[PDB]
Amino acid sequence: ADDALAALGAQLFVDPALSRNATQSCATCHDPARAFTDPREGKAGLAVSVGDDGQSHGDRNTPTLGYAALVPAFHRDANGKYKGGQFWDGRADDLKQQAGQCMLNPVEMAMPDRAAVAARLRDDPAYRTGFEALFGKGVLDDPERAFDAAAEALAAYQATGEFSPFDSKYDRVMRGEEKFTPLEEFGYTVFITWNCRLCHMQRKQGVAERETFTNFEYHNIGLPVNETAREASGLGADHVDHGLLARPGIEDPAQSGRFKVPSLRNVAVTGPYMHNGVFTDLRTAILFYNKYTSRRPEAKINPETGAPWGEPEVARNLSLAELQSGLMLDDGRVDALVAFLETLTDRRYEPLLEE
Amino acid sequence: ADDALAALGAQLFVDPALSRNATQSCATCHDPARAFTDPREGKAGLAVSVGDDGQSHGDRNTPTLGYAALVPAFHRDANGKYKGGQFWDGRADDLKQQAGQCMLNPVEMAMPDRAAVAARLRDDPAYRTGFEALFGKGVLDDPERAFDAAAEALAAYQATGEFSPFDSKYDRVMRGEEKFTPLEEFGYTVFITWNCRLCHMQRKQGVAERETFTNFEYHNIGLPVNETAREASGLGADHVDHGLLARPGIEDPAQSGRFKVPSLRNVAVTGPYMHNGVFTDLRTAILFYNKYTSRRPEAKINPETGAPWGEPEVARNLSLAELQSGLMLDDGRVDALVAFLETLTDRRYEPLLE
Amino acid sequence: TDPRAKWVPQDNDIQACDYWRHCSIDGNICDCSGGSLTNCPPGTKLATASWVASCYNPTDGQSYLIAYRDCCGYNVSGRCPCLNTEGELPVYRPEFANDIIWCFGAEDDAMTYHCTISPIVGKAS
Amino acid sequence: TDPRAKWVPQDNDIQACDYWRHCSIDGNICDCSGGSLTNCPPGTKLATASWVASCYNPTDGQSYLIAYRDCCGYNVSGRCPCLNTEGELPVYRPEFANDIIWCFGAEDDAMTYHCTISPIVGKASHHHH
Amino acid sequence: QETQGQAAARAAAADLAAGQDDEPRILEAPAPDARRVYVNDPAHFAAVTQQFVIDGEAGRVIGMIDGGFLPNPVVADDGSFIAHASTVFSRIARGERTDYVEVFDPVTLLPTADIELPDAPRFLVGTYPWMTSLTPDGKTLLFYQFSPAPAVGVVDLEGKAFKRMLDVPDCYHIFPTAPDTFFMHCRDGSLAKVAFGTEGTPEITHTEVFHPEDEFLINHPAYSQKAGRLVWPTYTGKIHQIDLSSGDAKFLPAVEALTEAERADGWRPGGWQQVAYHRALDRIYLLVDQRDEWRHKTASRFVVVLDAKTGERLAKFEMGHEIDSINVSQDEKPLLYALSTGDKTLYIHDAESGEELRSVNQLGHGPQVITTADMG
Amino acid sequence: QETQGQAAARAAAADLAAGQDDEPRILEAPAPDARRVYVNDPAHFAAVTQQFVIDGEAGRVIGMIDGGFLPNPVVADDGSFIAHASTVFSRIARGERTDYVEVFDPVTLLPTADIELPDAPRFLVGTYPWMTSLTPDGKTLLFYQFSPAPAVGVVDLEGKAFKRMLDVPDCYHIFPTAPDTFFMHCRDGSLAKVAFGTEGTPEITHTEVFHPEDEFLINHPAYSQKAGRLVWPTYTGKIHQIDLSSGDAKFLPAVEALTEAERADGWRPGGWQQVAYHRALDRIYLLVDQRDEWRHKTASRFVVVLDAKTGERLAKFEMGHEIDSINVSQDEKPLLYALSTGDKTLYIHDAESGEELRSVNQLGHGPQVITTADMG
Ligand code: HEC
Ligand code: HEC
Ligand code: HEC
Ligand code: HEC
Ligand SMILES: [Ca+2]
Ligand SMILES: [Ca+2]
Repeated sequence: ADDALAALGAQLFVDPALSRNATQSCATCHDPARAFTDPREGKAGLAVSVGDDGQSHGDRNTPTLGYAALVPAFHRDANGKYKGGQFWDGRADDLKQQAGQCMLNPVEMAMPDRAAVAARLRDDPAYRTGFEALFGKGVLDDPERAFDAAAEALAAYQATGEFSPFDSKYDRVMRGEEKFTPLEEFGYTVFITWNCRLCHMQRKQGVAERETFTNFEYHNIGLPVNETAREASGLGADHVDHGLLARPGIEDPAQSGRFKVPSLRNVAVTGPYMHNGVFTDLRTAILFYNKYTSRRPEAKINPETGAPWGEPEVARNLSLAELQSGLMLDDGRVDALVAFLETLTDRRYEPLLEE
Repeated sequence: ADDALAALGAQLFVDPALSRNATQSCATCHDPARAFTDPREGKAGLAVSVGDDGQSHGDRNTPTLGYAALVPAFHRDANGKYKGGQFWDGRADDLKQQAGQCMLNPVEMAMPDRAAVAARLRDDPAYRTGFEALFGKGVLDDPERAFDAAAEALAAYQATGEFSPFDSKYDRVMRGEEKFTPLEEFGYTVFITWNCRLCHMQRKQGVAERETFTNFEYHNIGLPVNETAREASGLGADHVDHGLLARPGIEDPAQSGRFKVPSLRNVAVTGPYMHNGVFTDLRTAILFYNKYTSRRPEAKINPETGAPWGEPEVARNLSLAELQSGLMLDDGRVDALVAFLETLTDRRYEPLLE
Repeated sequence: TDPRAKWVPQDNDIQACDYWRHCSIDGNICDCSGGSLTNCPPGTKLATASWVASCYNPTDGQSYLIAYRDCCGYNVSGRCPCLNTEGELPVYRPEFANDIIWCFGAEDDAMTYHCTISPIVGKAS
Repeated sequence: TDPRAKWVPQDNDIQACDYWRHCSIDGNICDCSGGSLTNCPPGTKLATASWVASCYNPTDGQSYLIAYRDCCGYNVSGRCPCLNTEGELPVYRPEFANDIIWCFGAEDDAMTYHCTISPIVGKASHHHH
Repeated sequence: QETQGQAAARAAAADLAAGQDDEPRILEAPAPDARRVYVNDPAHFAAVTQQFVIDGEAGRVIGMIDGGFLPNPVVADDGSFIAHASTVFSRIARGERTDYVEVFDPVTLLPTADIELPDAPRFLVGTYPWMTSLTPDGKTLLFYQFSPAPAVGVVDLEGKAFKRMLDVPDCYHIFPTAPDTFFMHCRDGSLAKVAFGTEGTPEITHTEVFHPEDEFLINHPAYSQKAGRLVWPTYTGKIHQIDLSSGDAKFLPAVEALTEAERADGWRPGGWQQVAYHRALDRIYLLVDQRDEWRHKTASRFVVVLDAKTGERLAKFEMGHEIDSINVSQDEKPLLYALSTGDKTLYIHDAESGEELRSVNQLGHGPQVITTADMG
Repeated sequence: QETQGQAAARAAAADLAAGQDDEPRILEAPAPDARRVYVNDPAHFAAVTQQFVIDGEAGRVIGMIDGGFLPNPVVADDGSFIAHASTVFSRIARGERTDYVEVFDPVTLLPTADIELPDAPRFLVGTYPWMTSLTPDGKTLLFYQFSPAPAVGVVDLEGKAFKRMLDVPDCYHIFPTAPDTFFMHCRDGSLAKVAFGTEGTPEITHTEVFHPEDEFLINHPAYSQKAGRLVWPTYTGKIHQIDLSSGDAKFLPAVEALTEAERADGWRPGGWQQVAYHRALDRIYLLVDQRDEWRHKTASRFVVVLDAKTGERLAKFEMGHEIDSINVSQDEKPLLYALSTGDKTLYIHDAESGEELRSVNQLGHGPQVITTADMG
């Protein structure tokens, strides 16, 4: 049943029949050749993805599905910090909820309702055999049961070893199979001693069994609007992406502007960066953190535009305690971090490092 | 010659013949019955003394001759502080210079010149015998030699054990002859540990052979003008007593308003107090030091007049480092200092303490 | 207590300078002044900066990266003083350097040194 | 060094707590931080206030009043620490009390305790001691 | 048996092995209880000093407090706050002086008040616990000023303000009895009752002279504010007890702590905080050894214990170290605390048997004052 | 033969016997000479610190200077003043930070300057002599900054004022060579030459990288400003010599301070100030002992002496105490100074023979830094 369920997820994953006009599958925006991200050029470059209708742009960068199965279900922990979930704003509890939401989102896959999904599943002979073996006869005639089963299969497929293979250079080095280059070694060391480790390690202390370089928390790091993506998404110039506060049932204004800390695995190959695809380069995303620590004028400047980073989209709730470390990354340590984070690339994506 | 010289000083000391109109001797203002001070009432009380002419008032309180012979000659020492001399302003180098000046001062003994003094000495048969034996024949015909010899005799007389007998209760206690009363003893302890000892002990440290409760220095403790004495002296309401700066040959303005630290010996019997007799009472004089230390409003008040002490006559060169000790004498300790200071009375003046 | 002999880790007393996690500690163990192995005492402020060392754990034969973080804004505790230097590098490699007061990032900009905690932040290599 | 045994004055080493003039010293001997038996070290401020004791001089069998004056405006020297209490009284007799920081009258209102000098200020004659 | 340091190691090893996460953070002190004890370290007059907060039951340091020059510690009886009056300078031990009062939270140890005392009014002395005192409610702290004259500073902890200086006569220490009243001890051998309405002179009434000029009352009497009991030893072991619970001074029968033959054989109190008093047991503890008459500030090796009502020696303890200051917790079956300035160590004993239970070393440079809360 | 405490009790009793008078007063320290030595007590990180000014010839403390939190001492070579960069807080160790420089008169020890450093810019590190440094003419003090980036602050001692921070590359320590120029050691193994005006991106030049990433250069090189000689040991006692006399870096031949057999038998440099250099004798002194490779901050019992031209060993002294720091007087017939942190004691040795001459004890809590003036 575990193999089988996952095998169904695989079929569903690449089936454009789960989109309204049958033009796109999960694999369209979550392309396996590119660490499950979108390689397609839209009105805003690679920043945001184009929907089933061929025009509608999202306001958020499409993230990797690699390692998403490692994220705990959404919850508030004993100290009042939200952890886990799926999407940049945590609006899905887990992989299963999230599958259903993506299928129904009108700016993306855009199925009208659970029943429309059910009809599409019902249309295909291999789905009848496949769903009924796992869920019981006539599952596909119950719009609720069918849809739910579909999401479950998609979820089970993203939990396969294939989405989280733990075969990066970093993984091999921790097994003792290879050594780091001195640059990479220095990079790793900088990463564990500087602020990065306060948000991009699973645990506060201890060793993680399956490290994915995120504590699964919610932070506002004070990013600007990505202007071309915001224009393209057509949400409007007055629109504010509130991050986690957008999740239904979150009312706390202290969450506004906060986004799920992304796993840094495969980061070297999944540009552009942040929740709005605002920076094209990995180096820029690192340099960004210098805005909070450095005294040099160059630190105010986005090296991509040659102009100030820009006002944060949300000016409150900034993670200042973490971000204002009092210590600036010189060019040396930036290069080092780049060498380290590159080591986090899955074996199968190492060829991609070159371009 | 030492006995003889002093014996001549003795006659001279009580001879009114050394005043212009033959009305007063040294003893007149320096009366042996009162620790060699002036007991006479003038226009300003006991504050200032009346001269030969019966009207002229000095601007300064006549001080005791008791223990004056212990004061070193006037000098600037290695650190720039003037020490020694005679008069409240140090204008006389020593006892000898001082005798001459008092004899010539027109608001006092008022002799016209050394020659007038010589004539008066020459007139008296006992002075011819007495001076010629000590200074040679015809000394009295040389106005200079005569005057200088008289001054010397006077000085030698004031160096006799009688002017400095060291027989106070304090002296007896230090020889182990008697004990202090617990009040007196508390007094002495307060005196040696509070600021008093920074100016009213001979030495900075160590033990004095013949302590006279003064370091012979010059300080401005910031006293006010004594209003009635200043009116009486006729120097004028604009006049400023500059203290040491008045001594000829002193040019340094830091000395302005500074006066010779007086010996405390016999202080209980030699009121009123300070260079201008401003305070009638020994307790007041002590309480005055509280103006620099105490935060209580009563400290700003002269218990004699019931009014603020008054602005200093000279507002510069105050001995603030010493006087602002940060510690206030309570009524207990003032009582104790009185008891102590009274033990500094010579044996022969103890009857006067009552 | 031959101070010059090779340092010998134990995993049995945290308040002793030979406790394994303290292999590059400089200063004082926080457990001795009201903190704990991995927390600051009351009133002090926890820095965000560290120096690391790889310290051998004699219990499991494994080596762990220890990020020493300072508790700041108080005068030095005076209790359980310790100084070890396994893998300690000169100041020009500040990552591994332990004469530096690592109080950066502490609340209220506290920068005075009180004591040092010894949390594990990774497995070494 | 039986700390409870009757104190035994010597007149041969001023840097030791059994030197005769230190019979009621509290704190540190100034001679150990660049002062001298009766002067303050450089940079410190000499107070005008004191506590006295009567200290027996084993050399001449005489008793002398010692006025302890503090040198202030510096942190405690840390060298030659001493505490003796010959005739030392409780605070309510501050003339004879030595827990008090006697820095009154020091230049610049210095009140911190560096060290104590031990000058003689008279020959004793006493009633409690 | 097993030191807190070994148990910690096991706690930590188990945490690692079982993979428990835990956020590094600022701890909070365990709630103040009867067996919490504070030790201050005057540091032989060093410019900066340390107070140590200790769990007396486990023998563990549970926090510390920093302080300036010769600070005055107070501990609120009910446990609700601690405080000190302290002194700093602009250039370590030199420059501009600021005297101030801090009020601290007793579990976070964060200051909740910083109250500047104008004109640097603090009495700078080897630490006497009762030269700065809390009043019954804890709404006022009062402190001693010596220069230019004995005086008492009124500080309002609740309104977080200094209020005024009170004129007093030649008197010493402060033992508050009421929100507006305290006794001090005067030169003339009396006690003064000082009662102040804010707005001008306080009512001053002296008691009767209760000791001769040549009987010497020590710098470190013990006082129980909840009991109104003052316990004042003399240099000889004699004990004046004054009961203040009525509002005015009633004098209890004086009582010898040392027998006639013990005194003759050179026994005397000696140390620093030489005396302790237990409220519920109405029982007195005193540091004693064989010493010369003018070694009254030196460590003692024995504690004696006696009934406050009668004077009957209940036990003699051999302490085993050079002890300078003692105090007791005010719970049932209390601890006897014995602090050695020389050892820098607080020794903790059973106040019944006097057997040493455990000890906390490394408490600064010259620790001298032990304070405890009286919480029931 | 006889102690200075005895010669004072001898002199004192003679004044008291002769009625020799003297005014109690504030001493002047003797004139600064070659044999004067300064010992700093970082105090193991205490919030306030001490410096001891010492006469090496007599082994007498002649004066003291109070410091804040890890102050950096300097001593002007010509003897005209000393100074420090220092740090204080408004509430002991908590509150607002003020960093400042003080200049002191070397005889009165009064401060003649007190220059604030804006934005509390000092590097707080265990004390390294060349983290704060005087230009040769004594007109500028340079201090190192680490947070947020390596930087070097410029302080005008003549006009008594903070000038500017310089941006430098990722480098460390300051060795001034001219009124307007100094060298640093960079992470990358080069030295950086920094030349600076009143404004301008300073001209920054790098030498050859002169050691690999795994040769380790100690926190305490010896630098002689008047010879232009920087003497730099590695963990193994290999020594780099750099000659900055010409104003550019020339490299001398590296010398081994320990033989290959001594290295095989476990000999390494170790301690704090491990190296000293005498200029007139052109001579190197290294603290060395048998020790594990990671015990390089522990004390050492041996000093080895070597000709700087050749590397030839001249002597191997056995110090007879645990030694953390060494230095030398710069006159003919120099003193080898040797500081025990453990003992809080300065041992004063003949540098030629190694014989211990005298010691100065009680130098604080954790003395570590010896400074001498080169007046020759
Ligand atoms: C919380 C205080 C963080 C700190 C400290 C660091 N990072 Fe981070 N990172 C954080 C968040 C919440 C996010 C998403 C922000 C958003 O709103 O989009 C990120 C993102 C990154 C990325 C790009 C990831 C991606 O798009 O896939 C990188 C490369 C990254 N962060 C690196 C990084 C480095 C190198 C840090 C130390 C200098 C660092 N982060 C600190 C949260 C936090
Ligand atoms: C009143 C008219 C006096 C006569 C007659 C004599 N003296 Fe006098 N004397 C008088 C005063 C007001 C003063 C102080 C004057 C001043 O300006 O300071 C003095 C002072 C002295 C002193 C100095 C004592 C000291 O300063 O401590 C001496 C030694 C002295 N007088 C002696 C002296 C002699 C020898 C006299 C007869 C020749 C004589 N006095 C007469 C007031 C009067
Ligand atoms: C120098 C700073 C002094 C200190 C400290 C004390 N005294 Fe003084 N005293 C001083 C001077 C210069 C004078 C005369 C000043 C003047 O202008 O006249 C005095 C005077 C007295 C007197 C009066 C004696 C007399 O008139 O014959 C008394 C009784 C006296 N001083 C007492 C005294 C006490 C008790 C002190 C400690 C509180 C004290 N003095 C301190 C100089 C200084
Ligand atoms: C293009 C439009 C698509 C399509 C066809 C799919 N996704 Fe996927 N996805 C897309 C975007 C723009 C985002 C970010 C959305 C936001 O934050 O608002 C996502 C996100 C996910 C995630 C969450 C990953 C994370 O938060 O760390 C998952 C697990 C995911 N998407 C999976 C998924 C599945 C199962 C799909 C087919 C049903 C699918 N995506 C299609 C863009 C697009
Ligand atoms: Ca991306
Ligand atoms: Ca008079």
